[PDB]
Amino acid sequence: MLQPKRTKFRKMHKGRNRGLAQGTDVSFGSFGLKAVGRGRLTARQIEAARRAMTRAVKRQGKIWIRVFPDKPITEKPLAVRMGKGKGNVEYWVALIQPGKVLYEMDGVPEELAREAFKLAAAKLPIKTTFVTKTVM
Amino acid sequence: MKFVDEASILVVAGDGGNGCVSFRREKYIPKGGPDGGDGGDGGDVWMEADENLNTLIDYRFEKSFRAERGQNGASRDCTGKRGKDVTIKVPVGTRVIDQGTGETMGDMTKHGQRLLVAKGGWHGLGNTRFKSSVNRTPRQKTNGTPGDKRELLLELMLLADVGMLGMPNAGKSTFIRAVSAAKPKVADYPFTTLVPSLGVVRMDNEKSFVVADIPGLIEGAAEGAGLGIRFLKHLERCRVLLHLIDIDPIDGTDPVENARIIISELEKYSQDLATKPRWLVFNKIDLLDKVEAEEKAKAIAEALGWEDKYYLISAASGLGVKDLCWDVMTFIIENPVV
Amino acid sequence: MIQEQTMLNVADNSGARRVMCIKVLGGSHRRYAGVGDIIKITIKEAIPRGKVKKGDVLKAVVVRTKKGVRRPDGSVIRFDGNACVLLNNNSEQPIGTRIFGPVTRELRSEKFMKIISLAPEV
RNA sequence: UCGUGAAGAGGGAAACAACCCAGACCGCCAGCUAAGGUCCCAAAGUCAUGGUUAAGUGGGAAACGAUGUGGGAAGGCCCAGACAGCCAGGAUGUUGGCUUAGAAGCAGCCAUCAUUUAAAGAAAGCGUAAUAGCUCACUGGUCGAGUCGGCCUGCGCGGAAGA
RNA sequence: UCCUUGUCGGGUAAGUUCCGACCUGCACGAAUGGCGUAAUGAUGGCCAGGCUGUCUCCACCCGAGACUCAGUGAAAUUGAAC
RNA sequence: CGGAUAAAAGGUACUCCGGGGAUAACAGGCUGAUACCGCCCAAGAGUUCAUAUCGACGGCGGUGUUUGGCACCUCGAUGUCGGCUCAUCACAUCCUGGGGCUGAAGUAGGUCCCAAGGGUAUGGCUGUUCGCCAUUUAAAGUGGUACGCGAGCUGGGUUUAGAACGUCGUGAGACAGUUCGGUCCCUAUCUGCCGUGGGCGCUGGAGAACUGAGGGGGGCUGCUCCUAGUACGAGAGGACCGG
Ligand SMILES: Nc1nc2c(ncn2[C@@H]2O[C@H](COP(=O)(O)OP(=O)(O)O)[C@@H](O)[C@H]2O)c(=O)[nH]1
Ligand SMILES: [Mg+2]
Repeated sequence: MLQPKRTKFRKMHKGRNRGLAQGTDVSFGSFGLKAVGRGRLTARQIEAARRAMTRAVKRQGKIWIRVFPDKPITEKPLAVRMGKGKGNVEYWVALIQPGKVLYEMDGVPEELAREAFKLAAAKLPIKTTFVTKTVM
Repeated sequence: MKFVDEASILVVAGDGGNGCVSFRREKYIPKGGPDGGDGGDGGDVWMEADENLNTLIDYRFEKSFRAERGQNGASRDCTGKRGKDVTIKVPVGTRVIDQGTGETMGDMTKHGQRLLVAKGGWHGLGNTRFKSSVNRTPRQKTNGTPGDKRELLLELMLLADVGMLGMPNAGKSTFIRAVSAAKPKVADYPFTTLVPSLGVVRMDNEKSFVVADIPGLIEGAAEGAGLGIRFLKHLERCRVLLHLIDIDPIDGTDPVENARIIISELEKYSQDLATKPRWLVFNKIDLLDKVEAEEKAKAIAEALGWEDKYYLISAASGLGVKDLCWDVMTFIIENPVV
Repeated sequence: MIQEQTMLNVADNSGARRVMCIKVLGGSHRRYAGVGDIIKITIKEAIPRGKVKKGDVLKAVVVRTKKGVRRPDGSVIRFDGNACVLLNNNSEQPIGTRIFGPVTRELRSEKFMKIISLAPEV
């Protein structure tokens, strides 16, 4: 699974998912997958989506990753009232805003790209879309 | 009921019902005894024979059998019910083999025998069973024992009291077109019958025997010649062995060496079939004259080193089929299984 | 009129002398047993040299009833001491070679005429 | 931080103080209006125009699936005859070589051969072991005017079982 | 201290209670007394024999209430009630 | 650390008083962290063949009956666990009923769909819920009913006050621990339900017979025989339907 080895702080505020996109256009390959819905991606979902599409694309080409967890969350143990400090360490997640690219692809024809991204789109808990790199 | 297949299955026994931890809390008092009970014993697997089933067709369909997992412990000192024992219907005469220096578990010879294959896990303990004065608050529970897992190689092998092996297209299926009630497909081409369609002969009351069908094969250690060891496996509980040799084949070579090599390959199967008493009988005698096929019949006997009666049998014509049955039936009765 | 946990006598030379039926059969909520019935029994007293042993559980058939039977002509056949005959559990063939005491004719309709063949009295 | 109730009545939200309009000096048997409605219960449009809905959707719900349907930008073929039908063709050197007992389009490998008349492949499916037969893509004749499936979107259907 | 109520035997067809025992058991414990103890006990628990409406399954009957009439004549509670 | 004495530690289940749902526990409505149920994505295992049958890494939903937390309270009182009597409702159906698929030859089977009309056990153990065992049938169904029912019963568990055991403290005592015994009141006003009556109405009054707007009650089936040892089936075995 995916997680940074060293973190500046053991826990971070919950935060908000408000705002617009930054990586609207792909700048590394020819094809990419862009998120249309709003939600969160965990380490398992990123690992599952990458594994699912990997079996569909041959080593020929190139694969890019545009999503990192970057956000810690904790969970409260059982039989504990409100208080007693913050929650314990269970797993982390990532913040996703609709409009930025999630995965980037290059090196194999579009038909394989459609099949590969379709397989990985279902395991993502959000609706995505396919885009093609344009000039500039 | 026209094909025979064999496969392997994975049986898993349910682990025991896990223990529970709880503390009763009445509507007024907030402190109560360490409520909770034991788990449920895991469901076992029983290996039961069946008359109606004669193949392992459903076992290719279902390669995994799941026993009922024992119910977990609950409040009010509740113990989960023991998992129901899954019973598997199997044709009689099956042999089961495991891995990791595995061996047979038990031979099935008669219907009604139920064999214990998988032992389910046994239930754990709740906090109540850990009642004591110094502890006075048992938070400990015992996990249920894991179930027993194994992989079974289901080998189906017929209850052929009378087993017969003969030359290709020598009339083995035609021999069943005799008083035997079975109706195997009969045609002139070699290896006409591939599915073993065993039959039964009832000469009189209180006396009957079953006869199985195994097609002939060419000399091959491997699976060559289309047929091979996969059909020889149905043997090895045939109290009598019958050998069929053609006389004057219409297009094949006359038996002077091919009738000898078939004996030799029986030695190398696994153990020469424990050197069971083999009876040699002939066929294709109505094609030629009755008296002409007499001198040449015995000539083959000393050619192959055979010193028995060398019975002359006409399977299609129906002459002498009864004479062979009388001789074999007396031999069967005088030698009971012991 | 034999019910669950009823103490009866034994009417055959199987080896049991005092018996206690434990389960009456016939259907769900089977209340009482008549004259020709299949009833399950537990042996409480038997000769140590007999064919059976104490504590064995098996089936049995009542032959005599204290309440009696009902003849279709307003008649009853009462008895003094309810008795049974020993039968195997898997098979319905009786165990005892001889039958002691009379057996009513109503057992023919229940299809255990073999008992009627024995017991020469009635 | 703002408003409401607390300390505000009234109207709407079926009933409800915190949701909306709106702060009751008193009286009248007058009119106008805010939120909300104009089929009746209950007061007002069974108003007018252009559409969607067939589900009672309206009138509770997700991932997904589908010849439900309306709209839009395109593409292939198309009275030198469109797709699907009906009447026929389906053959050839040719039982294609090994694994092959038996496979020869239909168990295992394709270099995927091409030439004969052309409209048809050493070929996707039954029935066996092939055999022999049913078929298909394709073409010929007749019918004669739209057909083919990808994209975006509105409203729908299943997913949706409790005393 | 636990696992397979610990599991074998009696008791039962079936016994989380009872009885001497296997062990992987030793804390208590020897006048805050230890072991055995005949008899004794409206003392705790278990079993057996006779016995029965305790029960399957209740039915009938005998009396006192319950019911009507005549006489005397309370009660707790009650914001108001169509 | 805006600093009650210069000078002070605990328990009270032997407690009492005045207040509080200003503050816990069980239940009720938020909830799904964990776990149960359904569906989708489908690499792989599957004799050819993905969804005939599983299915790894994930996602979306539903009661939610375990393990939990949150504001709302009946503390001028909301009585439990279990058993007896009494039942009711939903179908996520235990049997009976109608089917689909089957790797369903027949019987016997397995999965799924519709269907709640009826039925759905007797005993030892323990207070038991549950469960084990013994023995039947068609099964001995799952949940709501504040995990139904004490102004119906039971007081066996839980059980204030007595006594004994193990652990901590010098001690009083606390103790989600074990053993013995240990008070369960109410004459029904109203809603409700079971039966029976008085007054009036139905348009002159009265005696009868009823039609039926509607409502309630019962709707369970085992075995054997004939078909037939027929069809099927190598044999073993053994039909559907009807009577
Ligand atoms: N005339 C004659 N023909 C026979 C006899 N036995 C067998 N056959 C023929 O042999 C043919 C093939 O026999 P088959 O069943 O193939 O024997 P298999 O080779 O062992 O499988 C059949 O079609 C029969 O007609 C016989 O006794 N006489
Ligand atoms: Mg043959």
